[PDB]
Amino acid sequence: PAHDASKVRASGPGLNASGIPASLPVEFTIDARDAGEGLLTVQILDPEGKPKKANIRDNGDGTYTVSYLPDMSGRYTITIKYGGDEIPYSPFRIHALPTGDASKCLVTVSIGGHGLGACLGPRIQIGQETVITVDAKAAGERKVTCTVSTPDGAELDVDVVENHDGTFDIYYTAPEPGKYVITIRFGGEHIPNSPFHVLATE
Amino acid sequence: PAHDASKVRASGPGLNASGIPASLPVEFTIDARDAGEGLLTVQILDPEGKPKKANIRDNGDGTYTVSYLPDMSGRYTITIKYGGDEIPYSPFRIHALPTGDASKCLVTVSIGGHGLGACLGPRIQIGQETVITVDAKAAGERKVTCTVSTPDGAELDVDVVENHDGTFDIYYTAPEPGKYVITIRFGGEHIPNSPFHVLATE
Repeated sequence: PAHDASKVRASGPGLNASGIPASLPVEFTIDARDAGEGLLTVQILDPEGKPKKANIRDNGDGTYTVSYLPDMSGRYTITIKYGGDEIPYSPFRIHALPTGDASKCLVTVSIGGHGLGACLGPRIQIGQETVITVDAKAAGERKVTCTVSTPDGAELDVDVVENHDGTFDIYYTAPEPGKYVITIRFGGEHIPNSPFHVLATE
Repeated sequence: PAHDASKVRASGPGLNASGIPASLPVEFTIDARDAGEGLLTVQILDPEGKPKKANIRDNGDGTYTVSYLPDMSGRYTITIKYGGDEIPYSPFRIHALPTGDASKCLVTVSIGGHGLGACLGPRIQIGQETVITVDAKAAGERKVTCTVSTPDGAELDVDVVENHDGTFDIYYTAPEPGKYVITIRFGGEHIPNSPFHVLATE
């Protein structure tokens, strides 16, 4: 069977034209029920112009659930193709909006049970876990995100434990030697002392 | 049973009022052979008014060898008494002069086998050694020194190990609870983020 990308429809929170909350995971739906047979592709550039992971779930019914994490405030450009052809209204230009005051976050770092206060590196040890606790109690209802730029150039969404008392815990261990950037945002915006530049060594 | 402090003679590199290099230990000699019987005392005030230890070796022949460490830039005041009476030209005012660039020194902290980067404090555990390594390779020809202000009210010279590759290791264990100030200088001047304020707890 053929495909007809002009019949593909997009909807849902992750494409909201009025903007989306930065720091919150979001979903949107792609409906290709009238579009024939083809692969759905989704490519996202983040506000710093870098690629961002788009998770595509095929619902087995002609529809797809697409999820991404807008960690940083700004414009996300989402290019969507079906069967190799760009769908109507792609590329989508989605504005992740900040709320709250990231600058009210307080950060404490711990290594091996030793508290460092708001301080990390410059040098850290491969294989040694760092624990970064962010106190967002005063900052607003949004979340803390942690994005790590590794020496090979990848970008990692580090899991952030939400304790539900306005605090967040970040556990990260550097596995390879070289330079890392640990970017910690609240509601889309850097918290104080973010980003942490560090060098991981034996 | 008497003494005459006016007959005591003093001389030597640690009394060089033209100037001495900060960060380097120095000695001087006291000749009390013509001064009768009495106890020799030497008080040293650093340029901020804090007492510094003067080590007095009684040579058993009416002479004494005295040493001290001028860790900080500025004028030291050296009060010398024999039999409780001040000797001539006391107090001696000895200017320790800075050299080099302490801003080029780099700090690494280690506690309990864990490297903590440049991060010292806010809290440390009583009886747990801290190792502070200062990389002074780019700072010039002088030495790193360390003084600790103890909750005692006392002001201690902490011995610094010179590795002769441009780095220096400071080992320090807080013996008692309370607030400590750890001052680290190079060639008389604070390295970056000195002084370090830490609280020792159980």
